[PDB]
Amino acid sequence: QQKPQLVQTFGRKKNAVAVASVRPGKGLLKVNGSPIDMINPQILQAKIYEPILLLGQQKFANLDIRIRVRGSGYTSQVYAIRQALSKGIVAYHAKYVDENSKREIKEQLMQYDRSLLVADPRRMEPKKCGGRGARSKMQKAYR
Amino acid sequence: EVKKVRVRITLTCKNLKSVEKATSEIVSRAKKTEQVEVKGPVRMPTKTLVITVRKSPCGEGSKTWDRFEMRIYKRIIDLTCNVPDVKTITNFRIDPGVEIELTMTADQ
Amino acid sequence: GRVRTKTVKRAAKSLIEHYYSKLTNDFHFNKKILSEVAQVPSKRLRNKIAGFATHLMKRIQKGP
Amino acid sequence: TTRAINKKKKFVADGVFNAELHSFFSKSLQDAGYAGIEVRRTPTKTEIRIKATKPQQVIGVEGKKHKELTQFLQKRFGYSDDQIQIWAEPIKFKGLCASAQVEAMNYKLLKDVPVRLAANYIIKSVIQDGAKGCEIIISGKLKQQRAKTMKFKQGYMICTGQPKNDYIDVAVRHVFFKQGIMGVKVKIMLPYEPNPAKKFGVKTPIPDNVIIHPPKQITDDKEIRTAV
RNA sequence: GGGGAAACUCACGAGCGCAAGACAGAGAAGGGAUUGACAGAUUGAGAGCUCUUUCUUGAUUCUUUGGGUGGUGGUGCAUGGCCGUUCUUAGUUGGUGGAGUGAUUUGUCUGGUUAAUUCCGUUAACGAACGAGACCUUAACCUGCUAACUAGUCUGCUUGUAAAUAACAGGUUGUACUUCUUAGAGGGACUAUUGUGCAAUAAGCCAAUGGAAGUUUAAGGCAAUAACAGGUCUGUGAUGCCCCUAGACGUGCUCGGCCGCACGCGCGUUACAAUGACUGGCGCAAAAAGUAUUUCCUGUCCUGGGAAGGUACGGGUAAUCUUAUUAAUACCAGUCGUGUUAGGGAUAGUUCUUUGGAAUUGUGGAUCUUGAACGAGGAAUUUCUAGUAAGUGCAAGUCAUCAGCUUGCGUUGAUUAU
Ligand SMILES: [Mg+2]
Ligand SMILES: [Mg+2]
Ligand SMILES: [Mg+2]
Ligand SMILES: [Mg+2]
Ligand SMILES: [Mg+2]
Ligand SMILES: [Mg+2]
Ligand SMILES: [Mg+2]
Ligand SMILES: [Mg+2]
Ligand SMILES: [Mg+2]
Ligand SMILES: [Mg+2]
Ligand SMILES: [Mg+2]
Ligand SMILES: [Mg+2]
Ligand SMILES: [Mg+2]
Ligand SMILES: [Mg+2]
Ligand SMILES: [Mg+2]
Ligand SMILES: [Mg+2]
Ligand SMILES: [Mg+2]
Repeated sequence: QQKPQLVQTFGRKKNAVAVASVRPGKGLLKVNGSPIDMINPQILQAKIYEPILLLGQQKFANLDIRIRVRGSGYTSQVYAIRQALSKGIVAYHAKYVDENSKREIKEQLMQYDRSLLVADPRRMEPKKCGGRGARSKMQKAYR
Repeated sequence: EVKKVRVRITLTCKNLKSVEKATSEIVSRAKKTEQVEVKGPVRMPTKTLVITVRKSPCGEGSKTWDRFEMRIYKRIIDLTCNVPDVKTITNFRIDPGVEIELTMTADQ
Repeated sequence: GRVRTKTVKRAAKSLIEHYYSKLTNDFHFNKKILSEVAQVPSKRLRNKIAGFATHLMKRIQKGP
Repeated sequence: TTRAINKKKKFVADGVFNAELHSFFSKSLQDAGYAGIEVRRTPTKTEIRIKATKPQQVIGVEGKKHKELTQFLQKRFGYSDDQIQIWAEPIKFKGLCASAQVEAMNYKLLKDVPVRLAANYIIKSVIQDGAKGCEIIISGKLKQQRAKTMKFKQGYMICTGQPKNDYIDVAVRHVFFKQGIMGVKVKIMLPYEPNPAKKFGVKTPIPDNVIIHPPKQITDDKEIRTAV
């Protein structure tokens, strides 16, 4: 079967899931089979470019990384991509490099943001009856 | 007269305990016999029927609701066998709420 | 809201009472010790008891 | 196969079948203490176990009520004679069954036997059979044209929590009088039975009970090098 | 009051039909009780309803005298059951001791502490029961376990566009695999670690660090003692008593009515625009449903400018099919330019379509028109602390058709207090 040089990490925010696969070579980032350039709301593309600029391109020119994302809505999706990418490099440096590098990129990243290696525990709240939402309730008449 | 027959066992139950009893003694029993190959328990997603009902039989003013659930657990087990072995592995007592469905695809 | 209840403190008293020689400053040890030693119907319960009992081990190390 | 039915729609239909049976049996079986019904379903058959206090009246005089019942289910659903099977199973402990006991006080109250005495008789019976605790509620006109509600407790009782659904057994009956409907609930908290060995009580202990188990001193022989 | 009522529902109203008036006593009936019905009138009505007209039919019974069914008729102050509310507040009991002749009291408390009569401690009280807690359900952690063609990954083959061991896409594949996805076992959190932080160093609180998670993790379910003549005879083949009983308050049919408008009071949808409206472009959800075989979800395909129609090819009683999609805020262009303006669309008039025997008193939907109030709201006053408010769509219940409601589901995501 010839076990590949693959590493596979996942990333999560709300209902969104990102699976990033990392293999060695000339660095690509393709999300859902397309460059980061084309990710829908333009503003938060820099969110995905963050861990890249934080680690420096030097780590990323050595690796082709492809991230498929399926999930909730645009923003959470962006955060999932973020996450998967970030802990993806870490997993690579775990298997194929020394542990030391894994450690120092871990620290490197988390000093900037912890949302990269750790998932946002928040999810939606179910709705309580007698309201238009998960707390707020039908208006009341006292007098 | 060799028969290679793929057997599909689908278990459905409103109680979980019952169905895991069934499942796990089918797996236990099938492995215990040499002619047998077991594609293991396949756990379908759990079906939850909800019925939300207003409590008071009247309009009596506070609105209270009842969240009434019925869970249906569905399992699949696959076997590589002949007829008699099947009838051997199905030979044990099962709790009442269990549905057992058997299908046979011939294989050459 | 972290105030601990009757059941838990009675429990912890007993667990130390009989077992003090077996017991450690480590929660994770004492919880397993408890589990072996006793009938505790809940994971959550056992853990609360073990934590308080640990707490009391530490309080015992200091004095009466 | 017969018809391909919605696992959801089938299962709900099975539950509704079960409930129709329970209403049918509690209604037509009203004299012998009727507790429960257990239904196994075979492609061949449908097996119904009627769990009851007085199986003898389920059968009747050489299957008068049995044959009647079996044929009732037959005409009702339509069934082959090999397709339906009815068993009656005894409840070994009558004191642990609510529906039974409420039937008991139904009976005693019909004979004009006074309230407190009857309530006491059953309660004493229930605890005599090992139930930790019991309570009875009688509501409606007792004294006068103005409704009263009388409670009788003895022993140990839980109301709130998931343990409620486990340890507490409840039944109600409507009791008929010239004056109207009066009504009666029986709550028997069952005991805790640690072994599958018997049909008793509750298999899983109250989440409250916490027990420390003091150490033992036993036989110790060592193995030591001899000295000469 | 699942109280979204076109018929039905349905109790209301106008006009018509049946008996499903059992059972017993008396008389009548076989030489006839009674049923039915062409046709002409009649009627709203092919209601034989009535009237004329006779032919059928063969005890299924008719007239009285009793009397039962049946009753969405009355009575919740006759009642069960259930359900609201005090109240999710923290309360409430008893035994044995102590105090009062006694009703009663201590227990059940000065004080800390907790969300909690939660605990600590005080202690003539000691021990206990209910309630709180425990518990249970959902959500959040596992690159470890158990496995999966009704999930996916990879591996090796291939296909297309390309110079292609590039890139992006398909199709296949296996004694392959578990990250993603199901979901079973077991872990995990105990307020953990630290703290010359506050605590009379006791319960506990606080902070920092670690942590998936430290508001009782979050959101719920359950809810003692006692009440309140709270609500419910219209949910019940649970009923007491009262009433209606053949032009009936029984069971049907036809047309209305509950939607009737000078007004008063509640929930609410939509707006008063530039953080906007409109015209394009854009492979972002979750959770629910689904066929007693053509009827239920519906995917292709075709016709129509459109709502919608074909029936041409098909799948799915469903992790297989509708679909792992088809949502809408959001984003990118472009128009429009602070004025009752395209903001805002109420109200109206033609046309077309769909559900239904039935749409008139517009069931919904489509196309042109028509375009009102409203320029951010008096006295008052509601709900709400984090994936929370708010905006934003989606489903489910209802349901042939009808969501401005309800019950849920995610998306975008705050201000301000702990
Ligand atoms: Mg909304
Ligand atoms: Mg109305
Ligand atoms: Mg009556
Ligand atoms: Mg009527
Ligand atoms: Mg006393
Ligand atoms: Mg005394
Ligand atoms: Mg005295
Ligand atoms: Mg007091
Ligand atoms: Mg005490
Ligand atoms: Mg809670
Ligand atoms: Mg009143
Ligand atoms: Mg069509
Ligand atoms: Mg759909
Ligand atoms: Mg019109
Ligand atoms: Mg309209
Ligand atoms: Mg529909
Ligand atoms: Mg409604």
